[PDB]
Amino acid sequence: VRYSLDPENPTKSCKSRGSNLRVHFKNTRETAQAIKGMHIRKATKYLKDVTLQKQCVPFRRYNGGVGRCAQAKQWGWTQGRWPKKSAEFLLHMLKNAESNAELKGLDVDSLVIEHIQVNKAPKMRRRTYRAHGRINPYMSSPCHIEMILTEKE
Amino acid sequence: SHRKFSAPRHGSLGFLPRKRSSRHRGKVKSFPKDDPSKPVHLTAFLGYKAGMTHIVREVDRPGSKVNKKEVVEAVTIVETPPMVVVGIVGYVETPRGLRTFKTVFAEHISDECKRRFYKNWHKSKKKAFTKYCKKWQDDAGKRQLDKDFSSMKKYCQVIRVLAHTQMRLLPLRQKKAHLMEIQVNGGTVAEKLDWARERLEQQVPVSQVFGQDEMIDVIGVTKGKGYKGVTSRWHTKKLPRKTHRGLRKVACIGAWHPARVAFSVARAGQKGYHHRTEINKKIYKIGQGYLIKDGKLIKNNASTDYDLSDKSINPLGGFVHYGEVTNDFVMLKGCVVGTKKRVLTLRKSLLVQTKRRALEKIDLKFIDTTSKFGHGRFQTVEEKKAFMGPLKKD
Amino acid sequence: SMLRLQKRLASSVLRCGKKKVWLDPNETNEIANANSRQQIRKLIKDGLIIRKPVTVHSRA
Amino acid sequence: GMWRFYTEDSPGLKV
RNA sequence: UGGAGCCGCCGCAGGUGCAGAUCUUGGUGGUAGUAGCAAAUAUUCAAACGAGAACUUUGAAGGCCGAAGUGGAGAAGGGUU
RNA sequence: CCUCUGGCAUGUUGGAACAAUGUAGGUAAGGGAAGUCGGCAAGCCGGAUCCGUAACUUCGGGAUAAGGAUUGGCUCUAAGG
RNA sequence: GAAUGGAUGAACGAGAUUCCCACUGUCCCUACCUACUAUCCAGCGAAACCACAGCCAAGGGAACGGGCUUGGCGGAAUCAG
RNA sequence: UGUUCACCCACUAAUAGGGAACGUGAGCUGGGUUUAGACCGUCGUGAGACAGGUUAGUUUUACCCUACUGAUGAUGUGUUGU
Ligand SMILES: [Mg+2]
Ligand SMILES: [Mg+2]
Ligand SMILES: [Mg+2]
Ligand SMILES: [Mg+2]
Ligand SMILES: [Mg+2]
Ligand SMILES: [Mg+2]
Ligand SMILES: [Mg+2]
Ligand SMILES: [Mg+2]
Ligand SMILES: [Mg+2]
Ligand SMILES: [Mg+2]
Ligand SMILES: [Mg+2]
Ligand SMILES: [Mg+2]
Ligand SMILES: [Mg+2]
Ligand SMILES: [Mg+2]
Ligand SMILES: [Mg+2]
Ligand SMILES: [Mg+2]
Ligand SMILES: [Mg+2]
Ligand SMILES: [Mg+2]
Ligand SMILES: [Mg+2]
Ligand SMILES: [Mg+2]
Ligand SMILES: [Mg+2]
Ligand SMILES: [Mg+2]
Ligand SMILES: [Mg+2]
Ligand SMILES: [Mg+2]
Ligand SMILES: [Mg+2]
Ligand SMILES: [Mg+2]
Ligand SMILES: [Mg+2]
Ligand SMILES: [Mg+2]
Repeated sequence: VRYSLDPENPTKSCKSRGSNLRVHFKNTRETAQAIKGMHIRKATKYLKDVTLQKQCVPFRRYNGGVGRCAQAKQWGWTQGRWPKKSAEFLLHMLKNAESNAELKGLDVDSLVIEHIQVNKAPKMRRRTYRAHGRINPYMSSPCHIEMILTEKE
Repeated sequence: SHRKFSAPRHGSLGFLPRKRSSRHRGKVKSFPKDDPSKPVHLTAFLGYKAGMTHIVREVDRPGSKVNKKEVVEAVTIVETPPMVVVGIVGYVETPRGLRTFKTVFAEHISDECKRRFYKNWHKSKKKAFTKYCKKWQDDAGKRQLDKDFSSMKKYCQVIRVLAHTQMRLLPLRQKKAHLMEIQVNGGTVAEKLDWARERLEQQVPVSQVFGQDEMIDVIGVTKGKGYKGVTSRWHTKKLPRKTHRGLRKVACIGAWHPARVAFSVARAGQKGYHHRTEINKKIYKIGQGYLIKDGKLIKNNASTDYDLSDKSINPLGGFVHYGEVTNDFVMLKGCVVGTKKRVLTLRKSLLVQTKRRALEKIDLKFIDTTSKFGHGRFQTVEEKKAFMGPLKKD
Repeated sequence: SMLRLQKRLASSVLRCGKKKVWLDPNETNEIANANSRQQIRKLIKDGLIIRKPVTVHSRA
Repeated sequence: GMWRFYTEDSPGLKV
């Protein structure tokens, strides 16, 4: 398929996407901003730290009510969280793009995450029963992720 | 309409932003006015709140019902091991204010002091004042040093010494010794500066600053109490039992029509850990620390002319949440700001003291030395060993 | 692996609660392929599933 | 929709 | 971009031009990763399975319902649970 | 209220903290309703045995009126078939 | 004001008052403790409301302005209240 | 006394007077006014009436913006600490 923002030198730029993933769009977005521009081996480390809370993902855009944390000071920011599902869902994606580099025949530990982008995916809906017999929505806001790595060292 | 029944308002506005103090070490916001006439001296000291206790004393205010009657009296022990002067720092008057002009540091500086200059000492290579101290042993540096001191002689007006604590000698956890600027108040600036230039790298004990029966101002940070509601933080009335949305509140924040809530209205926020300068705390006892001529001299602390035992101010089982006061200490009347272990600035008074009460000579009759770690009933361990007799642990 | 069925059948064979059914946790897999009763009655006789004793309530 | 008030409460009562 | 029809002029005809109607139907935001997932005392250790275990299962312990039961059976109602 | 038989996994989640406000419990020196529209709320009282029981009365009641004392553990005695 | 019933009245009342005894955090005057919250985190995740928006003083003005006039002034993004 | 108001006792230095949407109900309370239930008086043929008396009667929502309270931070100074 067409990715937004096609690569500069396709020769040496592996690809990935994962469509229609049950991962909070907003959390997935912030952790995708965090990861962006990293060398793939750093990125992986960074997400496993986020998984165990040794580093945070600063929640910059979608930061309404999100707590402060000392770990955010690394990023130059006050907010920050440890979104685990998001890190588990773009550690799989990284795995796949790394897969495809290896298949394509690129140096895997020269790969920079050049482009990554979280879109909203069509919403699910299940209901929540409310006071005075009102029935409100209770909808997941899943996300399409996609990304592009590149040989840069 | 007017408020029906008048009442004075809760809390003082002369104390607010009721926020958590930036500093931990309480700043001396004003040193006394150096008359140029009396000889040079230090105006301030830096102690530590070790703990409270009793005293007993004959009082001599004639007229009172308590004249020639032994009262008891609470007191704070401020353990005050001698400070080390490691600097001077010249100031000059301007119409803008009082600009710092030139800071000359000493040659050798302790790791007690050097600690302060790094946020993480474990991780540092401890490289501070390293290229500085090169100055103190050559022709070039020593000359520049002298020219700096000369310039300060020409230009400066206020001179403050920089000293720091001897964190080494305390029962506290921390090693990072508190520095502080202390002002030299006395004769002419050239005399004033050559005094502090002589004192450089040297000890300064408490008795050199203060004397007995002297009113001094304690400066420190208050014992902090976190987020607190308006009823705690402002001592507002509680509302009654029936109040539906809670009752440790203020009911009417404000009127409608200055349509903003005013700065004078009581709100919940930080209670405690404020900076506060309590004044007129009379020194009952400047106490000599433990020392050795052949054996220990532990007596010299809490023994009085009338008691004559072998105590120190340390109670049985020590001062609680603190340690042993093994160093020289002052003994103020009454409570003072802050917690146990808190660093505490003393300061000579801003004020011409000439009240009957402020010139009163204190002869102590008896220092209570019973444990504070429970209801104590024995003044010393030897007394306890006498009273009890032998125990199964023998 | 999953022995809620074997505990039910065992209980019904023993005519006890299923509190009182004890399945040997070491020999689990043998119990797992017990599906029928009479397979279970066999395991009752072999001593892999056993009726526990009553919790003692002394009258003393 | 949201309940808000009872029938005999009729919020802003000004008789 | 798309992939099969469409327009100019002269006449005739009309269910012919929207920002509003607490307008109708459909969709989407900010609010917000916020409120919230607090009734009824309680969980812990090891193992098994398994890609994966705070939650499954087994064993061990600690707890509750305390025979007006959180037990054992029906009526009505459900309709394959 | 505690237990066996039988039954459950704390009622749609977990973890870390222990701030203000709350919801639900408790306790408070001296005073004792001064609080408030109003003793609202909570507190006192409480079982049993033994005494003792007013006004009034439709003579039945009032009446657990009020007001008092005792109560455990242990070792015996006497009395009831 | 006399079966539109008048006067009475023991017993009874989750009925309306007043006083006394007791008792108490109702109060003087507030304080400390416990549990569940709120708090921070993982997972999950609504709603009302919404012309645009959101610092003030005064003026005039449909005679009480966030916006206008004249002044004061104005510093990202946020957290708990 | 629901009261505003009023009056009385007591203390006191003094027990001055007002304003802020007759300040202040997403601050309370709800005693009183002011639904529906009922009683009494007067009025009405009556249904009903009464600034005439009585008793019983659901007091919702803040997570938005501001304001205030406290809490991280912000631009600058080359970075950092004092
Ligand atoms: Mg619901
Ligand atoms: Mg319903
Ligand atoms: Mg006044
Ligand atoms: Mg209420
Ligand atoms: Mg003590
Ligand atoms: Mg076609
Ligand atoms: Mg038509
Ligand atoms: Mg339209
Ligand atoms: Mg939450
Ligand atoms: Mg059954
Ligand atoms: Mg529970
Ligand atoms: Mg559970
Ligand atoms: Mg349930
Ligand atoms: Mg009390
Ligand atoms: Mg009163
Ligand atoms: Mg009263
Ligand atoms: Mg009551
Ligand atoms: Mg009676
Ligand atoms: Mg008549
Ligand atoms: Mg008649
Ligand atoms: Mg009549
Ligand atoms: Mg407006
Ligand atoms: Mg008003
Ligand atoms: Mg209001
Ligand atoms: Mg209200
Ligand atoms: Mg009422
Ligand atoms: Mg009515
Ligand atoms: Mg919140």
